[PDB]
Amino acid sequence: GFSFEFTEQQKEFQATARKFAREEIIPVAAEYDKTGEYPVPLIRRAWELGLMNTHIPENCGGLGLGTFDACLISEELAYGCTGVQTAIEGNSLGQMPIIIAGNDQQKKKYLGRMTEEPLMCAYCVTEPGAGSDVAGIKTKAEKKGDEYIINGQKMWITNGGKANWYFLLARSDPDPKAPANKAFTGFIVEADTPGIQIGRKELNMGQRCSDTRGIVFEDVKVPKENVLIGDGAGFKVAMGAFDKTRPVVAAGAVGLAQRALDEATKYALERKTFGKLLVEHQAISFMLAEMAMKVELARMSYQRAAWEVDSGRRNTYYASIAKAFAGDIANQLATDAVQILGGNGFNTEYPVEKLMRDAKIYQIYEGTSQIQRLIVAREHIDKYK
Amino acid sequence: GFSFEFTEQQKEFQATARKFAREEIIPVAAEYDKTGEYPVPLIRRAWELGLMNTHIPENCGGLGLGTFDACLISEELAYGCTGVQTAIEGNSLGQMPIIIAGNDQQKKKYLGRMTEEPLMCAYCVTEPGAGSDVAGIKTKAEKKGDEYIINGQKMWITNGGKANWYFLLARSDPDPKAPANKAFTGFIVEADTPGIQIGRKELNMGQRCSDTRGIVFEDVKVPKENVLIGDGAGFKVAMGAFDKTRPVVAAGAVGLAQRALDEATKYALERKTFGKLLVEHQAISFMLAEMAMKVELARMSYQRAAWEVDSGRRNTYYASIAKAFAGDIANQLATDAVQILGGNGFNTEYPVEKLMRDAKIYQIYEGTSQIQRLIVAREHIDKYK
Amino acid sequence: GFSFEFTEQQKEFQATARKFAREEIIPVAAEYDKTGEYPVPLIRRAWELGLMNTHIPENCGGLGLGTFDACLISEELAYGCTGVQTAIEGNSLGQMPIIIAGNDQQKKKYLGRMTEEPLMCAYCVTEPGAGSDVAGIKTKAEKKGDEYIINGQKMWITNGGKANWYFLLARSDPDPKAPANKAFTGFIVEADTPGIQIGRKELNMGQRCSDTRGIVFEDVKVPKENVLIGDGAGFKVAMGAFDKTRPVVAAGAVGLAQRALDEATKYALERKTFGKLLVEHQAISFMLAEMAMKVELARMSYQRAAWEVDSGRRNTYYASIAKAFAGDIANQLATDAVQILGGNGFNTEYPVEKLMRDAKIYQIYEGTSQIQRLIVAREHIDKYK
Amino acid sequence: GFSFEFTEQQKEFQATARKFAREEIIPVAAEYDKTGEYPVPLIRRAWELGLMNTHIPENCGGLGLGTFDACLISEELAYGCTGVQTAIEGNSLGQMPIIIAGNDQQKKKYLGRMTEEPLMCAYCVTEPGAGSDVAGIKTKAEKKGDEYIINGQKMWITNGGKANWYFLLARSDPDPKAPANKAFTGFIVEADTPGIQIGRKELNMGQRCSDTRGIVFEDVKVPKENVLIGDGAGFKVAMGAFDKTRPVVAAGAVGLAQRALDEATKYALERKTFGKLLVEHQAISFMLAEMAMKVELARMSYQRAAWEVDSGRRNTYYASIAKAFAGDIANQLATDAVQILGGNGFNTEYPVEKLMRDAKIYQIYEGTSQIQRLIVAREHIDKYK
Ligand SMILES: Cc1cc2nc3c(=O)[nH]c(=O)nc-3n(C[C@H](O)[C@H](O)[C@H](O)COP(=O)(O)OP(=O)(O)OC[C@H]3O[C@@H](n4cnc5c(N)ncnc54)[C@H](O)[C@@H]3O)c2cc1C
Ligand SMILES: Cc1cc2nc3c(=O)[nH]c(=O)nc-3n(C[C@H](O)[C@H](O)[C@H](O)COP(=O)(O)OP(=O)(O)OC[C@H]3O[C@@H](n4cnc5c(N)ncnc54)[C@H](O)[C@@H]3O)c2cc1C
Ligand SMILES: Cc1cc2nc3c(=O)[nH]c(=O)nc-3n(C[C@H](O)[C@H](O)[C@H](O)COP(=O)(O)OP(=O)(O)OC[C@H]3O[C@@H](n4cnc5c(N)ncnc54)[C@H](O)[C@@H]3O)c2cc1C
Ligand SMILES: Cc1cc2nc3c(=O)[nH]c(=O)nc-3n(C[C@H](O)[C@H](O)[C@H](O)COP(=O)(O)OP(=O)(O)OC[C@H]3O[C@@H](n4cnc5c(N)ncnc54)[C@H](O)[C@@H]3O)c2cc1C
Repeated sequence: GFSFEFTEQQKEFQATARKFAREEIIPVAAEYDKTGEYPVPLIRRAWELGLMNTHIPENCGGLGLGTFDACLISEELAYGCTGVQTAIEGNSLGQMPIIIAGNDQQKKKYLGRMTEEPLMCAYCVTEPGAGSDVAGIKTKAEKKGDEYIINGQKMWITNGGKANWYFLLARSDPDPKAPANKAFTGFIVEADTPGIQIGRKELNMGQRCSDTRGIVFEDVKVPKENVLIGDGAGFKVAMGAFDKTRPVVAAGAVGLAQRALDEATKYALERKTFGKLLVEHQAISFMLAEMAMKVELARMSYQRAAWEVDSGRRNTYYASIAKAFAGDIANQLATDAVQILGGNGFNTEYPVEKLMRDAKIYQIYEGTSQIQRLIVAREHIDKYK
Repeated sequence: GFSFEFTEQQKEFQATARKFAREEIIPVAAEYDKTGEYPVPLIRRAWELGLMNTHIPENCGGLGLGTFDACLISEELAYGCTGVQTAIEGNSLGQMPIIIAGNDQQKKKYLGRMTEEPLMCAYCVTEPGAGSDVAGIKTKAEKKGDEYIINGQKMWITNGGKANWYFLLARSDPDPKAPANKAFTGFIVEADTPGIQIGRKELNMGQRCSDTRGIVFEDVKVPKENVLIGDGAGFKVAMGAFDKTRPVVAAGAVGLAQRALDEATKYALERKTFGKLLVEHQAISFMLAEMAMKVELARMSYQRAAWEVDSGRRNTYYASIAKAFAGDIANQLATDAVQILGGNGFNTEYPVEKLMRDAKIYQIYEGTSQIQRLIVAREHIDKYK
Repeated sequence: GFSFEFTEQQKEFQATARKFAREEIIPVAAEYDKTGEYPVPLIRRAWELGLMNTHIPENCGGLGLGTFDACLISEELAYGCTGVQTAIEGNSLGQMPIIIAGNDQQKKKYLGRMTEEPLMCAYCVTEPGAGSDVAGIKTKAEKKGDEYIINGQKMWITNGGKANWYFLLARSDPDPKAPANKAFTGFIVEADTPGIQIGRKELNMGQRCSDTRGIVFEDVKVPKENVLIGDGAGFKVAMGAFDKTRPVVAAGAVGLAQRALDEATKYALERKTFGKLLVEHQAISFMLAEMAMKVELARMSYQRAAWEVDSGRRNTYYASIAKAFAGDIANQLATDAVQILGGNGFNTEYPVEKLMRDAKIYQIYEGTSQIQRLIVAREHIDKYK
Repeated sequence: GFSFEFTEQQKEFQATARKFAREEIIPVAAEYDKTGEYPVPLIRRAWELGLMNTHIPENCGGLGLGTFDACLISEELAYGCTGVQTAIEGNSLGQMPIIIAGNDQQKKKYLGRMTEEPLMCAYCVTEPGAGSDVAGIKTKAEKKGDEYIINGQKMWITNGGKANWYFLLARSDPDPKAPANKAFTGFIVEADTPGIQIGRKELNMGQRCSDTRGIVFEDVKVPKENVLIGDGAGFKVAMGAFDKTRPVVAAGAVGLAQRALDEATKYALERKTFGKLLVEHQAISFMLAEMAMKVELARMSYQRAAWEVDSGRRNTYYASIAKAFAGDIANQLATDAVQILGGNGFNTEYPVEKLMRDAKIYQIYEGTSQIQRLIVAREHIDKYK
């Protein structure tokens, strides 16, 4: 029957993640955000505690955890800080295509190294000319004997300057009229290959401690063995990685919203205006109640999506619902929390403004809200045929 | 661990409820709403199928089902029609205080009769002067020997003119300064007792097939044996019945929203404007996607509340969250569905306008949205102490 | 410079309209809505006071008032009742094409009769197959000598069963690929012409005292003199009547919202819950403040649109903005007012539920909200070319 | 009658302000925001063009413009940059109490200096312990012979480190039970007086080019001639300055929203996704239409408030409505504009993220949204007595 109770192992994972977050990430998150420095010690500590690369199977040396455990761990880490959590989950996002569409040789070679030492990997799909239209990318992969020549440029690549290897999606079919199901090929490109020109670090409004760079490929030689299932099969692999990665980003948004709610409540429990405690004004109490409702609903949505994908079904409908709702409620919670603190909320010495700046990408990256609504509408309509 | 899978018995209950609803209630719901007639045959059929009085324990002849099964059955029935579902759930709402705070004699006497024949019961708490302020009622219960003399009037009583017996909450303590925890007493009052004057049927905007009447009590003699746990214990019983009844009304709102979404989608799949199908306009598709998201979130919320109360914990926080969110999304879905059908939506020969009229009470009765937000804020604040 | 002060004549018109509304329409509006009877005495009284057919020029015997005065009068009448105001403004809506695109003979013949006696006219454009897509109508007008043969059916015609003559828009060009600018012709069709089959009165959710019927045309002979500017010029006339009619319906929505706000405030000033006046709870006060803000903004928007059209400019942008915003805020205000009254709000003996039922058409008829947003987006984009 | 047409002088002022903004402020606004430097050259240029200190009467050497002209100028400047506009309007905010409650000597002495050279003034009311509760300030002013000794600290003072003199509000009455109407006194305190300790520059989320500092007063001697109307009259002066200053900040929010809308539209007119221009997707077009509607409504609201105060009436109701609505729509427009640009919107090399960061204070300073709703509710309720 229905159940909303964690297992003992999941409880242990949640306790470890919460302890690590609230005892390591929080004391230094503000400094890392202010300086924009890459949190190498925090990433190493997360790797040591087994909070990173959770999806790697036990055969390759990983823990082989499901998406539910990854979601709860990512929620705790995002409660810690969203930039650090994004940097950590970039590894899982890059690894997912290799895990789901890789043979034994590729899996061992490109995941045992991740298990042995705290390395990083990226997910190079987005281009300057097409970010939402995945079929609109123009990076070309030309086959030359036993190698592929890749030319093009990618933009907004998380861990672009820190990754050990990249998952690259390029258009193998030169025919513009070729269908998207047979035109794109996935590759495993090492970061040290000649011809890769990593661009400057991009400065963003939020999550300033994470590394986001543009990458330019110029006559990069990729061996034939570093190809996925085959030519023209890249698009399906890229689209199938989303079904397992979207609940994680939804969980991160939920954790950010939970942090904002905690800060707002803790501030409202001590501030006094008009001779009464700030929580004794009905407007503030109703605001807090609505924030709590949104947080609980978003958490339930992402947990449902994670359980759905973990059970072997397709969770595109639930994953899109959870991602969209979490992205919206994260921004709403962040702005409400900034409103609650008043003038101190607008100041940079209080955590709420950082959360407000960080919450914006959850409506942009990993599929914008409009794309999520498109997917939800398509699935809903298909349910009526 | 977490699970979102029904049991086989729950699947059978859901199948029976859906079949009964969509094959009996729907063909006659419009006529019953238009004429305002009490749906006696539908209530009898629901009683025959075991879809009514589900909370009665097996000792008294009932099925002894949990609130989860009641919630799913009520969702299916509300998909059928909200007026019929409200009339059916009035029995459970009236019976809940007797089930949770009744001795063997009272339980047998006042529940075996419900099991044997399709009788009805009501829940008389609300007064013309105080509906939300439960502590503000002024019906007085004066003890005279081995009987209680009750004087006062109640307003907005579901099944007021059809109930076999009433659950009455009256203020036993005449001291105005007495605390609410020791001032109110619950009673089991039969409908045939002299001194009970049932008023005229009230005409409402929606759910016009349900019976809602005001009741006037004038020197009604109630035997001492028809009293609950004791004098001054009525308030806690009344407040504890809510923890088990609110998920049911939330499920009813969810079912109404699901009906509205189904009607809107089915209409949008055939209507053509500007040379394209009505679902091919991005505005309509986004509207449908948001409606589906709201429906799924509300369903998950009420299911979580039902599971929480079924596990022995206190679910006031989750029940209030589910009730508030379902009440809001029901009205939003109803008005969006009326918008989708255009001019035909405003007409009375299409089901959407009836749903829009019916959806309003879910933000009013069984605790208004403001009271739900008050409860949610109180629980959230208590979680931080 | 800028000014927000009425003229003395406009103040006199507003005073007369408010007095007539609040002393005649309100005492009988509930009865007319409940019985669905056509308010003939109220229409006659409005005609006697000069509150109807305001756009007729002084040459034809009318008052020759601008759209600003019509807007304020319609706002007062809609504060009285929306059904009566809709029945009254149907005359102006039907007459506007004749006023703006009629020669002296047609204007005299078909407006002097309106001036002399309280007659009615309708606006037959919408068809069962296309209501929003005006270019999608399929009523055909075939020229036969000095007459036009018209075949087709219209749906949702205000004053359909009471009009003395109709303004009919039909597709003269049989070529499906013909542009909309040269395919439709406008006609002045008398209601007594043989071949016109008025259908049954349609029953709607709100404004039940207004007459809305479907009309079937079967070989109706229209003389050549009853044609507007010429063949293929009907579409531009129909689209230009909107620029002068939309502010009036926006004003009606504003008046309905003002009525809802007045009822909610007057109820909240006497109701007491939890020992305090209902207006002393911050939630209720904030709700009332937001309602007042919305009412004021909508009033300013429609007044701006009326002034813009009265100054000789094109006000499509402002008219669409005002119509959309007023339509939204009317429904929001109505549902908030129903929420404020609590259980009494859901009852039919209080005016708020009638306002909630009536407010829905302002998001449907005279251009749905989606069409208004389309027009606003088109104008906004054109401003950037 | 009603009019929405500017005068020729107002058109000239608007043209000058728009030219200055879009040719001087925009090219350097990003650099000033990034470095946090005080825009001295821009302030000097605005002073030279007569765009600063507009409220000073012609007797003291000012232009003697009404609040309408100040509102339009501030809207243009805020379209330029919100930080520069805030720095400029700080002078008007500080000067307003002196203008409305100053004798000839004080007006000449403390406004002729502003006219002669580009000096700055501040408005010191807010304290660390009470920002919204103006009656809750605790800065004490003790009279000692012909001087006042002032002790206390102020927080969030615009132009705190750059002002030539301050308007200080202090509690003269030491009795805690004294009414607010007779307990506070206003002072004109020069910035060079010994005992004034200007704190460090505060770092905020947005408007980082404006100077906001905390000020500590320690035994500051203020001569008796630098007092306003008298002891206990400070509170009314402070509350009356709001009626003339709130429309200006509302206009600034409107200008920021207009800038966001312009950027979003200009980007959407060139970006192509899924083979179509980004403005050809109905979701984006509807978003733009709603943004334009909000901008127009907010502009009309603030213009109405400015005209109302310029006509000699009290505009507290309209000023609060305009301030609240403009503050809300500014944030909504900013976040929608960031959403439209997608990934580029989150980057710091595009203007939208700066607007999103800047828009937050319009819901915080000069009266938070909750205080505005309180004022609107109070005025609305008083209208019904
Ligand atoms: C901090 C950050 C980190 C990132 N990390 C990664 C990473 O690791 N890997 C990676 O591959 N990418 C990454 N990205 C890129 C991200 O995935 C894309 O930028 C995002 O999916 C949208 O890209 P875009 O701005 O080009 O969208 P655009 O298409 O340029 O946006 C246009 C706007 O219109 C909307 N829109 C577009 N098409 C439609 C339509 N058909 N209907 C309706 N609305 C529509 C969009 O929602 C958007 O608001 C990152 C981006 C950021 C900001
Ligand atoms: C169709 C129908 C069936 C019903 N059936 C039953 C039944 O079977 N049994 C039964 O006992 N009752 C029944 N009721 C009554 C219902 O439970 C109450 O009417 C409802 O709880 C609110 O009653 P009220 O209108 O008196 O609320 P009021 O208190 O009169 O409403 C005042 C308004 O202010 C708000 N408000 C009140 N107090 C506060 C506060 N402190 N803070 C903020 N906002 C506040 C409320 O939300 C409401 O909008 C029924 C009502 C209806 C319409
Ligand atoms: C009470 C009443 C009185 C009326 N009186 C009159 C009258 O006097 N004269 C008259 O001519 N008509 C009248 N009408 C009809 C009215 O003008 C039309 O019904 C209305 O414009 C919409 O008609 P529809 O339902 O066919 O719209 P539909 O097009 O059938 O509605 C489809 C739905 O999709 C939306 N939609 C449609 N096209 C698009 C698009 N391209 N993009 C996005 N969304 C879209 C619509 O907003 C709507 O929600 C009346 C209607 C009513 C209810
Ligand atoms: C950039 C900036 C510049 C500023 N410049 C100036 C300046 O030049 N001069 C000046 O005097 N001040 C200035 N201020 C201060 C500003 O005026 C105040 O900070 C603001 O009015 C609110 O202050 P607060 O944070 O103390 O509000 P708080 O009262 O501490 O905020 C508490 C929260 O609860 C809400 N709240 C409070 N009371 C109630 C109630 N009764 N009911 C409901 N909700 C309530 C508030 O809206 C807020 O969200 C500036 C502030 C900033 C950020």
